Amino acid sequence: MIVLFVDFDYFYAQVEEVLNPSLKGKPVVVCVFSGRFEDSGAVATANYEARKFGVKAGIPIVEAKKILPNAVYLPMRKEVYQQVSSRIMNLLREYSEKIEIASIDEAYLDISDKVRDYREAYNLGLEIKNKILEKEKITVTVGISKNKVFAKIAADMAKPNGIKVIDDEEVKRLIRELDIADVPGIGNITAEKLKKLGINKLVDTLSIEFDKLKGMIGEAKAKYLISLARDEYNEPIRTRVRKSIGRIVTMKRNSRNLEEIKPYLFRAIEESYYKLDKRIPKAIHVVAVTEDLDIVSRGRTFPHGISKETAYSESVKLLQKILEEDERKIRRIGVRFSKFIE
DNA sequence: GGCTACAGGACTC
DNA sequence: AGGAGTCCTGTAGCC
Ligand SMILES: Nc1ccn([C@@H]2C[C@@H](O)[C@H](COP(=O)(O)OP(=O)(O)O)O2)c(=O)n1
Ligand SMILES: [Ca+2]
Ligand SMILES: [Ca+2]
Repeated sequence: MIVLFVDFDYFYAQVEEVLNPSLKGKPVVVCVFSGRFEDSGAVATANYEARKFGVKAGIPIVEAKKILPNAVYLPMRKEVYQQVSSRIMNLLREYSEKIEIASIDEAYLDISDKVRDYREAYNLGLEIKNKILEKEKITVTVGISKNKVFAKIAADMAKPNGIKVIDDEEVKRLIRELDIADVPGIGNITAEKLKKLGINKLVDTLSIEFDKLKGMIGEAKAKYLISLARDEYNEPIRTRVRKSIGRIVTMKRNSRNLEEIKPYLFRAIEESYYKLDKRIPKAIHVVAVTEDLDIVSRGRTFPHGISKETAYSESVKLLQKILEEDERKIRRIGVRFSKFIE
């Protein structure tokens, strides 16, 4: 298998750039304003000008404002970004039919059937960039290798506005010299559990006993890392089918009062049903973030599709069950729908 | 022992 | 300290 991965660079910021090029060269911070008070919320993304000075995704807008007060701060406009993304994804469809759209700004192409060797792939990646640069004036980063993981790793090493192939020898060099924390799916909690155990690099998972590693990180993550380390990871590029849709909103004040949480719950439901479109869910989950930022949720599956009016009703009962079974105040509340009708 | 549904955890961002 | 979505795991109810 040969896999080409494309990752759009600083995507939300770059779209804002394209809709207003006067922004180009200045630091740009796309934000999610929670609506508690002036500048409550977080940075969803920043362009590389802003990232130099430390303003990056996840930090609070307040923290960012300290560092770059003259930077342009823009509210997230996801609908816009999604339409730019859908257009870019169809351009990619012209270069392969086996396409896996992984997020709003990431896609894998199986380019076995389209390419013979890696240097031919690298020219294919130059074509794809320039097409996207011409058509949408969006820079992207391309990663090419033997599988999805190492193509993503390639693009991680090359962004922004980069191209890179990791050949079959490079893969073997990475197996034993890549900080295992740079492997997709290995976050901070799992990184630690690997150190607190011995494993700093992928090759190390072959020397530890399986049950010991399985004990720490779980069967699936152990099987995954092992398969990567043996160079036997080969998972297919397959079309991703959306499995759930939902909305969570931040309330202006924390609360355990049913009657003042309800309006936010109901808006989240109205917004979620719009977004559902023609999809009919058989399952609903109410999700709350407590004041100490812990996530609590209750859900029910139905032997039939959930009408909006049933959503309204079941959601209050599920919310009541949260209030009853968990004693902490609620800060954020929404819903999530799943198990769609086929 | 092994299957299915839930509620939480971890990760991608 | 926002918002969205996925896969995985421990537990319980049931063959
Ligand atoms: N915590 C984060 C991280 C990234 N993002 C958004 C969501 C995702 O679609 C987009 C991708 O990130 P971006 O292109 O800015 O940079 P990178 O590719 O993530 O380095 O940023 C977010 O909303 N929240
Ligand atoms: Ca990305
Ligand atoms: Ca990106």
